[PDB]
Amino acid sequence: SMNPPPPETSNPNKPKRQTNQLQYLLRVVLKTLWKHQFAWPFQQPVDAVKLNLPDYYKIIKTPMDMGTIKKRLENNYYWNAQECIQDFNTMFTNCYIYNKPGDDIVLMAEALEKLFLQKINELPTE
Ligand SMILES: CCc1cc2c(s1)-[n+]1c(n[nH]c1C)CN=C2c1ccccc1Cl
Repeated sequence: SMNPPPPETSNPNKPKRQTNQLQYLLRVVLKTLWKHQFAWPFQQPVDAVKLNLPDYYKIIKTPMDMGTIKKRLENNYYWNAQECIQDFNTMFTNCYIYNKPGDDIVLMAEALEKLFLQKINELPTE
């Protein structure tokens, strides 16, 4: 088994901005999820070798994680909040796609997602 390369967090010819909605995604939306007791599986790319989950990346073709999302926010990778919000949703969705209802990991994802939804509710106007 092998892990793929992680998602890129740097791309010089990608257009970037530092919008207030994007400043908010880092300061409220990501920093809220990051500190949570259930954040740890989501803090780095899934290591399918360490976990002995050789199927992971045969199933999940758009991996995403908060380690990547954090690096993207810090390295001003994004153009808009919707690109960043899409990364969060991809992260949650991947978890639900790969894992069975009632798995501990799904309960963890579901806790974080509740907060995530609660924070994006008060995303400022651009
Ligand atoms: C940090 C190490 C990880 C463990 C797990 C990770 S990532 N995971 C998986 N699917 N999506 C994500 C993210 C596979 N299940 C787990 C996992 C999490 C909690 C308890 C047990 C497991 Cl087995």
